[PDB]
Amino acid sequence: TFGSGEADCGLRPLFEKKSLEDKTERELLESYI
Amino acid sequence: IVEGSDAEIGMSPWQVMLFRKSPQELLCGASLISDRWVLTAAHCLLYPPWDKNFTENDLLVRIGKHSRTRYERNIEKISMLEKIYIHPRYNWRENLDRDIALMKLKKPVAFSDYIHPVCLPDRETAASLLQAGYKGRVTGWGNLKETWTANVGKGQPSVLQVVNLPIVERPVCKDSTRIRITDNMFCAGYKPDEGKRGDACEGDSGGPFVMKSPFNNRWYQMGIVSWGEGCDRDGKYGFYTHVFRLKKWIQKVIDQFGE
DNA sequence: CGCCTAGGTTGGGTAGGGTGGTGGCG
Ligand SMILES: *[C@@H]1O[C@H](CO)[C@@H](O[C@@H]2O[C@H](CO)[C@@H](O[C@@H]3O[C@H](CO[C@H]4O[C@H](CO)[C@@H](O)[C@H](O)[C@@H]4O[C@@H]4O[C@H](CO)[C@@H](O[C@@H]5O[C@H](CO[C@]6(C(=O)O)C[C@H](O)[C@@H](NC(C)=O)[C@H]([C@H](O)[C@H](O)CO)O6)[C@H](O)[C@H](O)[C@H]5O)[C@H](O)[C@H]4NC(C)=O)[C@@H](O)[C@H](O[C@H]4O[C@H](CO)[C@@H](O)[C@H](O)[C@@H]4O)[C@@H]3O)[C@H](O)[C@H]2NC(C)=O)[C@H](O)[C@H]1NC(C)=O
Ligand SMILES: *C[C@@](*)(O)[C@H](CCCNC(N)=[NH2+])NC(=O)[C@@H]1CCCN1C(=O)[C@H](N)Cc1ccccc1
Ligand SMILES: [K+]
Ligand code: NA
Repeated sequence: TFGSGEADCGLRPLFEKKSLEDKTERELLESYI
Repeated sequence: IVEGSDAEIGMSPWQVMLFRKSPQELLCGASLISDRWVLTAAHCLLYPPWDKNFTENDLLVRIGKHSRTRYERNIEKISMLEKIYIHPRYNWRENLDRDIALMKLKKPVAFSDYIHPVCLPDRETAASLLQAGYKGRVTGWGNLKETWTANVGKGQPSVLQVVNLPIVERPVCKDSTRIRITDNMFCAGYKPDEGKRGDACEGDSGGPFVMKSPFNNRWYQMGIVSWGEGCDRDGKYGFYTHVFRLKKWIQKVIDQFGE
């Protein structure tokens, strides 16, 4: 069985959850353009 | 990680460290996908040509870390393994095809600001994000250089490293090496003409190659550090286990039992 | 008190820190 965590997966407590961007994710996002 | 940089605290809360009990040594990277499942590369646990073949009791896994060697009191969390599941068609004889493994913890871990799971991709996530030119992120406490030959600089970082790299066109990957490539693999890194640098290296295997969905803002693990030829060499690209191509096996194992 | 660098399942970054309690020196 999977267990706990699926619903909230991929959202970091110290970033997405506090609406803060790590120093380099921007580079990632921009690569999709 | 070659030509990467220090990670920020809690930047990769799904990062896991595969650690050998005795002697105490860091073996590989891994990733947290739930409170009781961890994903890593198969060769980290089983590689006959090098006499490698660990079992559940030989290892322990360490979650929430940043520093490679310090024991991070009140922050990190250590868990023993209940079971290890190597993909049954993991090809260690030739090219590491299906270089993937699932490890079940004995006791479910509690999440925290430093411990949180990454999402596994589905068909849409893969179609939309796994495209040549898009960038993903690799993390690990692996080597800062090819340590098997004389080179300047430290061998290991003191802190978790991170590097962003673009996915590369499959034909390029294929022509970059003489080792047989499969659809269960993808390669990533900069081309010589792009003038930028970065790659995973020995000790990084099992670590995740994650991508952020611009659509739902979540982090998805698309690959697993599997292999390479040298580290950060021009015309070479790091190879990663294709997670979504192996999703059926993964879910088959994770959902198998009601425990 | 203000500095200095330190065990421990552990460095020195500093005696908090992304964590708990804990020196020795002038
Ligand atoms: C890397 O290193 C590893 C680590 O060492 C190494 O592992 C070795 O691999 C060898 C293969 O070459 C293998 O050999 C075997 O050993 C047999 C005896 O060992 C088994 O029993 C002893 C003690 O009795 C244990 O100490 C061993 O761990 C081993 O246990 C067996 O393990 C297998 C695989 O995990 C189990 O299969 C799984 O079973 C699951 C279901 O489990 C139950 C169940 O129904 O719930 C549990 C029940 O207890 C059991 N019931 C009973 C009554 O026992 C049932 C029941 O067995 C079945 O249901 C009925 O079939 O199973 C799932 O089904 C799952 O899918 C399945 O994979 C297995 O259950 C378990 N058995 C028991 C009883 O617990 C030898 O007998 C065997 O002999 C064979 O070859 C001989 C010819 O040379 C021939 O004489 C003989 O008749 C056989 O054909 C052979 O020597 C080693 O056992 C194994 N060592 C260890 C320590 O694991 C890797 O190989 C190595 N890898 C590489 C690539 O290098
Ligand atoms: C186990 C992992 O730490 C490691 C990751 C290497 C990543 N390298 C780069 N440049 N991104 N994997 C390995 O060391 C694997 C396992 C066995 C040998 N190996 C290699 O990558 C060899 N250098 C090449 C290779 C040999 C045999 C089969 C596949 C690849
Ligand atoms: K301390
Ligand atoms: Na390269």
